[PDB]
Amino acid sequence: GHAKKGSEQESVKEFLAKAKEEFLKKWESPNTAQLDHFDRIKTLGTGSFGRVMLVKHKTGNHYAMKILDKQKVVKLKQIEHTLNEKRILQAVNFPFLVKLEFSFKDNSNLYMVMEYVPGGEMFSHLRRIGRFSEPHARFYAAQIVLTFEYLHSLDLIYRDLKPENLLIDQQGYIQVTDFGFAKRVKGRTWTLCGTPEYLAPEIILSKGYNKAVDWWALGVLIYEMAAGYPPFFADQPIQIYEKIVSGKVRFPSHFSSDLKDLLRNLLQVDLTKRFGNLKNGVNDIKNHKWFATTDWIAIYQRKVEAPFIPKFKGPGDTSNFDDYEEEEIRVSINEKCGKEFTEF
Amino acid sequence: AGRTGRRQAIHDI
Ligand SMILES: NC[C@@H](O)c1ccc(F)cc1
Repeated sequence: GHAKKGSEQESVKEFLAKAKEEFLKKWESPNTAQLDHFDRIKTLGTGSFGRVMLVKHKTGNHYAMKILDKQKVVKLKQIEHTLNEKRILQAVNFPFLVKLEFSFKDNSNLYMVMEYVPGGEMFSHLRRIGRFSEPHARFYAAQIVLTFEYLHSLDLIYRDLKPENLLIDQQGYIQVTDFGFAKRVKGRTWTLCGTPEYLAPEIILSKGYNKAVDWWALGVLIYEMAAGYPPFFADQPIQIYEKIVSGKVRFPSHFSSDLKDLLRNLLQVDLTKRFGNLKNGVNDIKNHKWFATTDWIAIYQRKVEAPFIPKFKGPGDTSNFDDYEEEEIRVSINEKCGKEFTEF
Repeated sequence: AGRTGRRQAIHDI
């Protein structure tokens, strides 16, 4: 054929069962700070509902503070998704997931205070250099594979994988952030959500769907990291969607045949054939030839030398992040949307 | 010919 690998599979099972017990304690039994405890330094990222800011604890430690304007979080699914994000982040623990330190609310806003990861988004490094070599892309992809193996074992789907949401830490490793689309799903779920270039076809077609959409999105991510652009690429979301549902992927001539084979099996419209979704689950991905050089345990243990280490001048350095327009926070004299956000 | 800048996720398409 193509001994340790099977003991390795028992060890995975053992790790995941222990991980599930820790998660469930925090999930069952989830206001740990206040706004005045922090100085606001710079906006690091923005979105339709607020911004993420670099802040400094008035302890000196730096954090990434996500500020959600309750009056912008107005649609039903936008509200549910915010409660999902807080409850999931306070309950998970894994080396490649950002750590939530504090959460609290006031009359106008919700706040989630996370560890500050100063290396920047993978997005800007990838767009600056064009595309990553296959060994470079593989190193990052391996961390995502392990992260999804962890999340899916807790019945969590992530649902917004893309370089914008992957931060590089001081060792060159990835930290997944932005859990706004993440959800506990034991069977299927039905919300039409995510980022157009990364949606699996079943989302677009309004079919109930499951964790296999994360594995499709991993195919999009690996392709984009190795090519510099994603496989379904068009000016307007409706055009992107048409391309996805045909699923007629063309690959750059420099992609290895091992890479193309993995991607054809991840970008598989037929769910009875999509890797990650079959009887052997994640192991069809982990044991694929494109990953034959990958030491999964050494990646988990952070023993592998990273492709590059971002440059940093000190704590609170923001040089690896782009600039955004700043807008002062205004806390209203009156409480807003207190009912919608009672569990936060 | 596609989107090269940061991409907004949609919470309910
Ligand atoms: N998309 C990433 C952006 O939301 C973000 C920037 C910086 C940060 F530390 C956390 C999150």
